[PDB]
Amino acid sequence: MESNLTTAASVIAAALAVGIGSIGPGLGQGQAAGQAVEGIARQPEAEGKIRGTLLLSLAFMEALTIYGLVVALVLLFANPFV
Amino acid sequence: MESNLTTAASVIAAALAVGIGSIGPGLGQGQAAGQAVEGIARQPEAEGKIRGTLLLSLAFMEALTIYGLVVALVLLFANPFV
Amino acid sequence: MESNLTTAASVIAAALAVGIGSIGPGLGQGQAAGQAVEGIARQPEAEGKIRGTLLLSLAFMEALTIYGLVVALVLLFANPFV
Amino acid sequence: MESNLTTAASVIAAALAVGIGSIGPGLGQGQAAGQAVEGIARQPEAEGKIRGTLLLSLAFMEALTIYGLVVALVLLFANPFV
Amino acid sequence: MESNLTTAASVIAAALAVGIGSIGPGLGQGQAAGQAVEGIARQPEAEGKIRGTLLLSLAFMEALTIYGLVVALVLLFANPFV
Amino acid sequence: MESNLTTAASVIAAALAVGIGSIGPGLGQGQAAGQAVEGIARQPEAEGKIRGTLLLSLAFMEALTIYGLVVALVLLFANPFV
Amino acid sequence: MESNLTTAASVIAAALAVGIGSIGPGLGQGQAAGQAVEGIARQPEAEGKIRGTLLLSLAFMEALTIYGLVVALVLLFANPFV
Amino acid sequence: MESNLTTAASVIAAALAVGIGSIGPGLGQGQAAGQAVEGIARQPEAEGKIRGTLLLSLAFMEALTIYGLVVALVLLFANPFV
Amino acid sequence: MESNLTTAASVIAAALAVGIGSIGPGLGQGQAAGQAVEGIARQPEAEGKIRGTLLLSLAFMEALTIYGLVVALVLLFANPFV
Amino acid sequence: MESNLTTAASVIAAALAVGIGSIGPGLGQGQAAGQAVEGIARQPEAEGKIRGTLLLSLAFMEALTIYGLVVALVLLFANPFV
Amino acid sequence: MESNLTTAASVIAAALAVGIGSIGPGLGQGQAAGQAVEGIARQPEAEGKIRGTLLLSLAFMEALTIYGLVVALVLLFANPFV
Amino acid sequence: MESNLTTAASVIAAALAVGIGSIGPGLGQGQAAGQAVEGIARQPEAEGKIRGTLLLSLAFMEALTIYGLVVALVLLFANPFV
Amino acid sequence: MESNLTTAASVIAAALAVGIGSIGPGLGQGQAAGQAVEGIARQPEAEGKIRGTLLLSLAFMEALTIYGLVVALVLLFANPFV
Amino acid sequence: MESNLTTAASVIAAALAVGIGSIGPGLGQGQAAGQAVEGIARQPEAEGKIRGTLLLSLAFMEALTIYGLVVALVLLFANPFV
Amino acid sequence: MESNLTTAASVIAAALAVGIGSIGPGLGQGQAAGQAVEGIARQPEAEGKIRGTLLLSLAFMEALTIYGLVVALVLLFANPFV
Ligand SMILES: OC[C@H]1O[C@H](O[C@H]2[C@H](O)[C@@H](O)[C@H](OCCCCC3CCCCC3)O[C@@H]2CO)[C@H](O)[C@@H](O)[C@@H]1O
Ligand SMILES: OC[C@H]1O[C@H](O[C@H]2[C@H](O)[C@@H](O)[C@H](OCCCCC3CCCCC3)O[C@@H]2CO)[C@H](O)[C@@H](O)[C@@H]1O
Ligand SMILES: OC[C@H]1O[C@H](O[C@H]2[C@H](O)[C@@H](O)[C@H](OCCCCC3CCCCC3)O[C@@H]2CO)[C@H](O)[C@@H](O)[C@@H]1O
Ligand SMILES: OC[C@H]1O[C@H](O[C@H]2[C@H](O)[C@@H](O)[C@H](OCCCCC3CCCCC3)O[C@@H]2CO)[C@H](O)[C@@H](O)[C@@H]1O
Ligand SMILES: OC[C@H]1O[C@H](O[C@H]2[C@H](O)[C@@H](O)[C@H](OCCCCC3CCCCC3)O[C@@H]2CO)[C@H](O)[C@@H](O)[C@@H]1O
Ligand SMILES: OC[C@H]1O[C@H](O[C@H]2[C@H](O)[C@@H](O)[C@H](OCCCCC3CCCCC3)O[C@@H]2CO)[C@H](O)[C@@H](O)[C@@H]1O
Ligand SMILES: OC[C@H]1O[C@H](O[C@H]2[C@H](O)[C@@H](O)[C@H](OCCCCC3CCCCC3)O[C@@H]2CO)[C@H](O)[C@@H](O)[C@@H]1O
Ligand SMILES: OC[C@H]1O[C@H](O[C@H]2[C@H](O)[C@@H](O)[C@H](OCCCCC3CCCCC3)O[C@@H]2CO)[C@H](O)[C@@H](O)[C@@H]1O
Ligand SMILES: OC[C@H]1O[C@H](O[C@H]2[C@H](O)[C@@H](O)[C@H](OCCCCC3CCCCC3)O[C@@H]2CO)[C@H](O)[C@@H](O)[C@@H]1O
Ligand SMILES: OC[C@H]1O[C@H](O[C@H]2[C@H](O)[C@@H](O)[C@H](OCCCCC3CCCCC3)O[C@@H]2CO)[C@H](O)[C@@H](O)[C@@H]1O
Ligand SMILES: OC[C@H]1O[C@H](O[C@H]2[C@H](O)[C@@H](O)[C@H](OCCCCC3CCCCC3)O[C@@H]2CO)[C@H](O)[C@@H](O)[C@@H]1O
Ligand SMILES: OC[C@H]1O[C@H](O[C@H]2[C@H](O)[C@@H](O)[C@H](OCCCCC3CCCCC3)O[C@@H]2CO)[C@H](O)[C@@H](O)[C@@H]1O
Ligand SMILES: OC[C@H]1O[C@H](O[C@H]2[C@H](O)[C@@H](O)[C@H](OCCCCC3CCCCC3)O[C@@H]2CO)[C@H](O)[C@@H](O)[C@@H]1O
Ligand SMILES: OC[C@H]1O[C@H](O[C@H]2[C@H](O)[C@@H](O)[C@H](OCCCCC3CCCCC3)O[C@@H]2CO)[C@H](O)[C@@H](O)[C@@H]1O
Ligand SMILES: OC[C@H]1O[C@H](O[C@H]2[C@H](O)[C@@H](O)[C@H](OCCCCC3CCCCC3)O[C@@H]2CO)[C@H](O)[C@@H](O)[C@@H]1O
Repeated sequence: MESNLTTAASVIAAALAVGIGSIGPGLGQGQAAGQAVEGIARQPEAEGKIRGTLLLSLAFMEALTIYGLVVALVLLFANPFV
Repeated sequence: MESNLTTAASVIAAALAVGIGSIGPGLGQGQAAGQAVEGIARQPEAEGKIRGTLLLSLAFMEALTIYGLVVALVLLFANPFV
Repeated sequence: MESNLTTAASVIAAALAVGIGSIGPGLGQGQAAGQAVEGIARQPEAEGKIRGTLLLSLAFMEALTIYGLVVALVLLFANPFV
Repeated sequence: MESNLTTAASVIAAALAVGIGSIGPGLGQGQAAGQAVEGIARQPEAEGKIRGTLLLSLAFMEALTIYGLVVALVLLFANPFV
Repeated sequence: MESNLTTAASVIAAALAVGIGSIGPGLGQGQAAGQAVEGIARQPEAEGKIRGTLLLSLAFMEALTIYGLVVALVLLFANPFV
Repeated sequence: MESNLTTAASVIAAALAVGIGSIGPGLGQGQAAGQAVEGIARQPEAEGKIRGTLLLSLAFMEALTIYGLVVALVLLFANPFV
Repeated sequence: MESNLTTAASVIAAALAVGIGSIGPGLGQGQAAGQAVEGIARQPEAEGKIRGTLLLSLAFMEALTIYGLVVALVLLFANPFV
Repeated sequence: MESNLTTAASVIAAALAVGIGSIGPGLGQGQAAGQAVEGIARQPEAEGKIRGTLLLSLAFMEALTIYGLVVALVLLFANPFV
Repeated sequence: MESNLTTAASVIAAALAVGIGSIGPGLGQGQAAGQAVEGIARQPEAEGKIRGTLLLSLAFMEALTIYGLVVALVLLFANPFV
Repeated sequence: MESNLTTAASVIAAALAVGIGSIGPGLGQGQAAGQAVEGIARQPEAEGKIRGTLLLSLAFMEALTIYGLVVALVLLFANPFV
Repeated sequence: MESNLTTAASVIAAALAVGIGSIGPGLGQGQAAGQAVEGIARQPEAEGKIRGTLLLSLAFMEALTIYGLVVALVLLFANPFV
Repeated sequence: MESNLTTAASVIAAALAVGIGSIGPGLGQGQAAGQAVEGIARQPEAEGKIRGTLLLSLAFMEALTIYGLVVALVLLFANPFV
Repeated sequence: MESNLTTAASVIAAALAVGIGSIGPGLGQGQAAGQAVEGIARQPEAEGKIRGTLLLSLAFMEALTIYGLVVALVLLFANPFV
Repeated sequence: MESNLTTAASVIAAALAVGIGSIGPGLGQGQAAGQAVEGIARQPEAEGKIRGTLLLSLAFMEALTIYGLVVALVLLFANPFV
Repeated sequence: MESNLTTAASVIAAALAVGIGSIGPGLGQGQAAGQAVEGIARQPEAEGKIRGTLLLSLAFMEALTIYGLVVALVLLFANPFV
């Protein structure tokens, strides 16, 4: 077992990196998704093209929070200091 | 039974990750869903294409918060430090 | 009757997780529900399609807060450290 | 009687759990309910479909706070530490 | 006339419970009622249905703040620690 | 005369319980009132029904802040600790 | 002439109650009044029914802040503790 | 020339009460006044009815801040403790 | 000269009283005045009725800050403690 | 070159007075002037009336920030304590 | 060289007096400018009158931040204490 | 397993870099993509152009959060101090 | 080479002045510019009158931030104290 | 290795520089890019003119963050103090 | 390898200046750019006039952040004290 400052900072850091990490993307995806379904009702014929661009967008946004997830796991599993 | 700083942090870290980490995704899902039923109401014939594109979005968004859940479960059940 | 830091941290943590945890999803569910009723007033024939999609959405949002409910219940009944 | 740090944290925790845990669902129901009635005015023949779907959603949000309540009640009546 | 940390946290917690706990429901209700009177003016003939559903929502919202009151009262008249 | 922590926490608690207590309801009532007068201009014939539902609403909202007022007076006049 | 903590708090408590306690009600009244004169302008014939329903609202809202005023006067002129 | 805590607390308290105290009512009065002039431009014949209702509203809002002015003046000239 | 805690609090207090006490009325007048002129443009023959009513309201808000000013001036020139 | 708490609070208070004291009037004026130039474009023929009332409002708003300047100058050139 | 508290408070004060000082006017001017150019596109004939009233407005707003600038320079160059 | 201030600041900085750094891009992208799917529904025939420019923007925005990741990685895998 | 409090403040003061001092003016300029190109697009013939009135505004706004820049350069290059 | 206060400040500083420095430009690009595509949909023949101008602006904002990046990289790889 | 307060203050200061410094201008540039593209879609013939005005605006906003870049670079490479 270990318990210095760094271990403590590490676990908090981990949590913040995904907690704060998901706020922007959280909102972002909601926005895009909303527009796409509204679009799909307007032009059902256009669903595939829309579904396609939505996904491209959803990728980019989810990547942002995964960067936090990645940092979090380096801090818990591959921690460079403790 | 253990108690030090790192354990105290670990539990606060847990809650923040899962708590904070829900703010964005939750607002986002509400936005996406609202638009979809509004969509369905406009063009009922398009329900399926909407329900489908919506399930897509919801997963991406939900997954965002599931990253925080993961971090919490590690901190609680597979802690590297304590 | 133990009262170290980690017990006081736990109780605080359990509260935050489930309290902060409900903000986004509480708001979002309202957004979704609102559109659904406005929808049902516009196309009462589409009630069931609307109702089903809404019900699905609500579950997705309800989960988000349930993750904070699960972390809280571990911290109270399955506490790893104290 | 007993007045350690954990009993102190426990009272505050219990209050935070329901004080904050109501903000989200509090706004949410008001949005949903507002929509409902406005719809009922525009389309009175849909009252039962509206009212019904509305009632459904209302439950979901109400639960979001009842989770905070539950935690509060444990921290008070079934406290695991003090 | 006993005075300790736990008694101090108890009076503060009591107020925060009830006090913060009004913000959400207070706004939410205004929102719902605003729509109702607007609706009642658009379709006086629907007043009954509108009044009826409004009362339903009010109740659901009032109950959110009552939970805070409930805690406040426990902390002040059935405090488990002091 | 008395002056421990609890007396001090008590007086502050009292103030917050009504100060914060009135914010939500404060806004809420403004909203509903506004809509009702706007409604009354639109359908003067409908004034009684409107005036009726407004009042029902204004009750509910004022009750929320009175819960704070009640806590405040227990803290000043029926204080359980000091 | 007295000075301790509880007296120092009592005065800060006073101001907060009356200060904070005005924020909501003040915004709310502005909203209600604005709508009423706008109302009056639209349908001048309906002045009286508006003036009347408005006086109603204003009282409920004003009363909210008067609760804070009461708490302050007690803290200053009928203090239980100091 | 006394300078205990309670005198420094008083001066701070007097300032807050009258400063914070003016935020809501300052905003609200503007809201009301705005509608009133926009109104008078729409129905110059209704000027006096509008003007009278406005004048009444303004007084209600002005009181709110005057309560913070009264607490301030006690704290400076009728201070109970110091 | 003299530099106790109360003189220190007194300068800050005096500044807070007018710095904050202007925010509310500051926005309020701008809203009111904006409306006024816009109305005058739409309905120039109403200039005197507009301008007059506007002037009235402007006074009311201006007073809200003059209260902060008054307090400031007392804390500075007629200080009851230091 | 005297230096004490009261002199430090005096320089800070001076800046906050003038600095914070600009936020409200600054926004308010922009608002009022924005309407005026918009109005002057809608009805060039009314420029004179519009310019005239705008100047009135500007003055009322400028005076709010001047109060802060006034305090700033007293604290810096006629400080009563140091 | 000099370095007491006051020198330190002085330099910070200076910075805040212009930093915070420019926020309101910063926004304010943007608003007015925007409206004036929008106005100028609408009524090019009316450019001179508009350009005139804009400038009058821009003066007033810039003066607010100069009051901060003035305080800042008294603090750095004509500092009354240090 | 070294632990010092600099190592603690390093884990926290790493998380804040990536975590805070997502807020802007996350929202921005949602905004951009929301418009794209809306556009693709308005003019399916333009999908190609719309998709193409959207990808350009996404890239520019993704690169903003990547800078934070980059720092996070330096601090964690090429830390210059520890 | 010097180091004390006043020098440490001087550098933090510098950044705040130039950093904070850009917030308002930056948002304001964006607003003014946006409106102008929108203006130009509507009435291309009026470009010059817009470009001209815009340059005017931009200078006033930019100047606001230049006050903060000045304060920083003094603090760094012509410090009165250190 | 070395772990003074300046290395600690240096890591945090470097993270703040890019975490915060992205918020502004992050939202900005999303707004700009959203507009762009929406325009391209309405007016596909203008794609190259739109896309081009858009690209231009995108650079400008991207630079705003690259400045934070640059600072970060200096504080890390070319640190002037530690 | 010096590490006094003023070096740690410098590094923090450099970061803030350039990070906070980019918020307003980052947002504002987006606002301007958005209007410009929407504009170019409305009047592709006006592209060059629009494009030129935009380019001018962007430079004005870019400067604002460049002032924070200049203060940062002094603090790192031309530091007056340390
Ligand atoms: O006190 C002796 C210990 O001191 C060092 O760290 C000490 C340090 O001195 C002390 O300030 C620290 O308490 C500081 C509490 C800071 C709380 C902080 C708040 C936000 C970020 C996360 C948590 O505890 C450390 C425990 O290791 C060493 O790391 C440790 O090996 C050594 O035994
Ligand atoms: O200083 C006494 C001893 O304290 C150390 O740990 C101490 C540490 O220094 C101290 O800051 C800590 O109390 C600090 C309380 C901070 C509360 C914290 C804030 C946010 C995160 C959750 C809660 O207690 C530790 C108990 O493990 C170690 O036991 C030992 O190295 C050291 O000698
Ligand atoms: O009961 C004695 C225990 O002391 C330690 O905790 C100490 C700790 O050192 C001390 O800083 C701490 O006071 C620190 C107050 C921090 C407030 C904290 C903020 C987050 C939410 C909970 C409240 O009190 C503890 C009392 O137990 C250890 O946690 C524990 O191992 C040990 O047994
Ligand atoms: O021995 C006398 C009693 O003292 C203890 O409490 C002590 C405690 O150690 C001390 O930190 C405490 O001062 C701590 C001040 C904390 C302020 C608090 C923070 C959140 C809630 C509102 C305000 O004072 C208590 C005494 O009034 C114990 O709580 C109690 O069991 C014991 O009987
Ligand atoms: O260190 C002395 C005692 O420490 C513990 O409680 C101490 C604690 O350390 C101390 O920080 C505490 O005062 C510190 C202030 C606590 C603020 C906190 C903020 C949110 C949660 C509620 C209150 O007083 C307690 C009085 O018992 C335990 O009672 C026991 O380990 C030990 O007797
Ligand atoms: O210091 C001796 C006294 O200690 C206890 O309380 C002490 C306590 O120790 C001390 O931390 C406390 O000062 C703590 C100041 C906390 C200020 C707090 C901030 C927000 C909530 C309201 C006010 O003063 C109490 C005065 O009673 C007992 O209550 C008292 O009987 C005893 O005489
Ligand atoms: O510790 C010394 C003595 O202090 C006690 O009271 C002390 C108390 O402990 C202390 O925290 C307090 O100073 C604390 C200053 C906190 C400022 C407060 C914060 C928010 C509410 C308004 C202002 O002064 C009291 C004076 O009555 C009692 O006089 C006595 O029991 C004790 O022995
Ligand atoms: O003049 C000596 C007086 O000391 C006490 O107050 C002390 C107190 O103990 C001490 O914590 C206090 O320093 C505490 C600083 C708290 C700052 C406070 C925050 C709220 C707004 C006002 C400023 O200084 C007082 C100086 O008087 C008592 O209030 C008074 O009975 C006694 O006569
Ligand atoms: O004896 C030398 C002088 O010292 C006293 O002030 C002392 C005081 O006791 C002490 O708390 C003070 O440090 C207190 C630091 C408080 C920071 C302050 C908070 C708000 C306003 C801006 C920053 O230092 C003063 C000395 O520079 C008295 O104020 C003065 O009358 C006396 O002549
Ligand atoms: O305790 C020493 C002195 O305490 C009083 O003033 C003390 C006070 O206690 C102390 O907290 C204070 O420094 C404490 C910092 C005060 C911060 C406060 C925050 C907002 C209001 C303005 C500043 O310094 C004073 C210097 O005189 C009185 O001057 C006198 O009772 C006594 O001589
Ligand atoms: O410590 C001895 C010195 O004490 C006085 O001031 C001392 C004072 O005691 C001390 O609290 C102070 O440190 C207090 C640090 C407060 C930081 C503050 C935070 C916001 C406002 C700007 C900065 O340092 C002063 C340096 O002069 C006298 O001014 C000085 O002549 C004397 O030599
Ligand atoms: O107290 C020891 C000595 O400290 C004095 O200066 C001290 C001062 O007291 C102390 O608060 C200070 O450390 C205070 C650190 C506060 C950080 C500050 C907060 C915001 C503004 C930027 C950073 O260091 C000074 C070094 O010049 C003087 O050197 C001397 O008069 C005194 O005897
Ligand atoms: O001697 C052991 C080591 O201790 C020093 O660091 C000490 C330092 O003095 C002390 O203030 C520190 O406690 C300070 C707590 C500050 C909390 C911090 C604030 C922002 C970043 C997250 C949390 O503890 C360190 C020990 O763990 C040095 O940093 C290091 O070089 C040295 O080798
Ligand atoms: O005073 C002891 C040492 O002080 C300096 O660093 C000290 C410093 O004074 C102390 O406040 C510090 O702990 C204090 C907490 C610092 C918080 C800060 C907040 C944002 C920036 C990052 C962290 O620990 C250092 C450990 O080295 C220098 O290392 C050196 O002058 C000396 O050896
Ligand atoms: O290296 C020893 C140096 O000590 C002084 O600074 C001391 C100072 O007294 C002490 O309060 C300080 O700890 C204070 C911690 C304040 C944290 C601060 C917050 C703003 C951003 C940067 C971090 O540590 C310094 C360590 O150097 C002087 O600055 C310098 O003249 C002297 O040479």
